[PDB]
Amino acid sequence: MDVFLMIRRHKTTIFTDAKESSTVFELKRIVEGILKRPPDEQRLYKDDQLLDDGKTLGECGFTSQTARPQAPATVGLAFRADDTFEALCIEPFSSPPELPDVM
Amino acid sequence: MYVKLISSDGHEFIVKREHALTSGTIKAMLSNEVNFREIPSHVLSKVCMYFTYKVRYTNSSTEIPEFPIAPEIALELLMAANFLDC
Amino acid sequence: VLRSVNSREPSQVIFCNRSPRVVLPVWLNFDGEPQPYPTLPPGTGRRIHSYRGHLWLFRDAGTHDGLLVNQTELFVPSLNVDGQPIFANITLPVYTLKERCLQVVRSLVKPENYRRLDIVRSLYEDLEDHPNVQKDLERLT
Ligand SMILES: CC(=O)N[C@@H](Cc1ccccc1)C(=O)N[C@H](C(=O)N1C[C@H](O)C[C@H]1C(=O)NCc1ccc(-c2scnc2C)cc1)C(C)(C)C
Repeated sequence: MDVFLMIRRHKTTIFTDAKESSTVFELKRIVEGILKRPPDEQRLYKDDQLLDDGKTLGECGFTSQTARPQAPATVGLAFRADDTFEALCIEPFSSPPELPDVM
Repeated sequence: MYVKLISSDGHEFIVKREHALTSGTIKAMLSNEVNFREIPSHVLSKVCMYFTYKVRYTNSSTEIPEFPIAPEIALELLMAANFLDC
Repeated sequence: VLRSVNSREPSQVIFCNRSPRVVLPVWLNFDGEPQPYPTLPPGTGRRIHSYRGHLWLFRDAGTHDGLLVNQTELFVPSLNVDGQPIFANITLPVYTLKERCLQVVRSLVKPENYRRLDIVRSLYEDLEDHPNVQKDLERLT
């Protein structure tokens, strides 16, 4: 079953899908293909939880019924700057305006 | 193959090329990064979700859920969809 | 053009509302006039008696947004094989992002106020041009 994801770091957001049965490491390989940084230089997170390479996305709570096309689940990303890993940091999206009166 | 769509506040959304070609406007701007000076991230993120939704549920027998739009973003989203022709 | 044929050959049908909308079935009568039938709440079904060669289409009962029946616009009951009813599966289409936005805006702004919204005139017109069965009958013709 497909899960639909947003992989987020700083002001970058990747929209992609993966199998529930695929692994965290395999998701790093996908990020590698896009952002050109190897898996050993990536940490992936569900909220503040560091995800282990050998776990399946399903095990880590990304399921086909919650990680939906129209409402994808967020996976946090942090890169290793040279020696040590930066802290997970995801820039929020902008804020919508106040509802007008007429609405 | 992916393209980068950049919001007016500098958010970089990386989505599959074929998904982004849902918008004829984006096709033209490509024909592989596009800046959108009038589309903020809270709108453009939703547009990307729309692409994913459309591609997934077009020509599909499995029942179709409603594409959700918060009241707060509906106006700006309308304006983006009109510009993007999607 | 789009009118039911007066066949007299009965046909049992299950109207199955697999959409989140309240649904309005519309029968095109023998003169091509749309004739509204009782609504179906979201997720519900009705066993109904119709006839072969009769034309139906389905709409959101509140807003008249177009719905699909068995993946197309129109439904014509056919011959029942071995006494089994014909299924009419009513579903949401995949709306364009624009039409979906227009739906949500329409559902929040009273028509009198469309002029107050800060948008290009052409979107005012788009909002005001509500989904309408008569219009679609001309579009299908
Ligand atoms: C005068 C007559 O009975 N004519 C037959 C044809 C016929 C049959 C026998 C002999 C001669 C002619 C005929 O075509 N009838 C038509 C008829 O019965 N119709 C038109 C459509 O095919 C549906 C059917 C009909 O009204 N069926 C009753 C019905 C009642 C409710 C509902 C619905 S729809 C959503 N919920 C419900 C409960 C759906 C169907 C009417 C009476 C509307 C003209």
